Amino acid sequence: QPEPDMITIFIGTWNMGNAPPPKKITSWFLSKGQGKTRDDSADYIPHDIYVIGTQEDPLSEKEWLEILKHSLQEITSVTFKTVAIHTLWNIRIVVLAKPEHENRISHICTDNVKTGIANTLGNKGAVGVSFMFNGTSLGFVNSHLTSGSEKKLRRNQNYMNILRFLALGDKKLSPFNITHRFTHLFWFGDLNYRVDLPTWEAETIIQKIKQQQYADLLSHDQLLTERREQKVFLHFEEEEITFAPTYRFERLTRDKYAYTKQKATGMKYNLPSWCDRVLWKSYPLVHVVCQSYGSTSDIMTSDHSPVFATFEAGVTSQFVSKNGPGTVDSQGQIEFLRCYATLKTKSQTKFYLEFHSSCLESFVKSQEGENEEGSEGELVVKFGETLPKLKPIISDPEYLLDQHILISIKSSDSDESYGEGCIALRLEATETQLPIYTPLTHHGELTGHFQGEIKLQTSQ
Ligand SMILES: Cc1cccc(C(=O)N(C)C)c1C
Repeated sequence: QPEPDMITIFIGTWNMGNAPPPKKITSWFLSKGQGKTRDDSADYIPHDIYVIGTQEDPLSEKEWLEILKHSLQEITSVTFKTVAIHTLWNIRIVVLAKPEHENRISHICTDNVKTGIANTLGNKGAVGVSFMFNGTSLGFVNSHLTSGSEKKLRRNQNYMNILRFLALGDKKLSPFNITHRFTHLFWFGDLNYRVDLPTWEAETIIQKIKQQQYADLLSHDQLLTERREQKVFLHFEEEEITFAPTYRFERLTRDKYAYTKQKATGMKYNLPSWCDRVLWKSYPLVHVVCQSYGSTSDIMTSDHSPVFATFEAGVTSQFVSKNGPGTVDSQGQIEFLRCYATLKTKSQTKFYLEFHSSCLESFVKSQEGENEEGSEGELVVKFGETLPKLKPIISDPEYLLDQHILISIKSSDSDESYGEGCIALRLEATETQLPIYTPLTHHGELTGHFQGEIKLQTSQ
């Protein structure tokens, strides 16, 4: 029974509006409704992994698990195994997998982050799950961010708190936040970004939605515009949106957007918006293809419609050779030529690098680089030919070309990371000097760049 090189992952996000679901929710898991929908010919084909994110979820974990498992059994005739479930207040994540994957999944982690302080601490934040699927690390974040059209900056701040403080994945990757710990990271939820148009334009917006003309609305979507301006979700992807805004509906129909200010809304307008979103970030040159992104039309208990997204995602096997794991394979090496970091910092400390990768027995610290001034004010940290030769555990190119090296540039004075990035070993050639590049981030904000050349020796 061969190990897979691809899996499909279903991501669902639904703000349930504190109401129990209707008796049938199978359209959600089948990616049917509006937007990029799944072909009918696939309906009986189970996804490998289903990850369900809810917000304003009134159900117990037991009640929701029973609905989800019975839903998937009805669709697929497969009884899914529960990988993980985690709830913060009314924010929940469930991970279900086909039983054949039970012995492929390990290192299951769960965590939550509460956002805000005093006033603003008490119902918003995030839950997450991570695990290994054979050789591939997967992370999943369900967040319910701050509501209200005039709070996009609060949402951005909530995002940064969540990616700093959510403790998922390999704790040995100590310089790295969740935006670097996973082969594939999926981040979804009621992100609560709105269509920023004047209140007086509400009926105009509704007209545009009825005509399925989303372009003049998406050009004012706060998540797209904040992402454009590098204020949030730097280096994440989102599929094109081709479904109607998923908020705010009258319950028990989808024929009506309820946007007018009410005591129940704190006298706020809720212009139709794409509150409910799925984004992802995968390591460079790993296969990931969005195969659906849309909203259901037939689930109407909430003032939000469910959103679905499905993905093909590349995975690797749990590789064993005669040598590693448990030793190095001297027919493998990773070398670095002409390397330098460019940093945005105004500070003057010495810097060194740390290389982290599951292809190494443990992380590697470099010597300090040589600081120079860039021609436009920048700090340039030169490593030249001084970086260590990295000794992978396995030399087979079928393993090594699928790996990645995480890089942190650290202050000698404080040992604090000033920037993190990731280099793919999926090279065009071995035993050949080739350019490498990553942006560097810290707390998910751009802090610099790392560039140079690599020379990879495999056993072939
Ligand atoms: C809407 C948005 C915002 C920020 C970055 C991107 C992106 O990945 N580009 C390659 C431009 C996009 C598509």
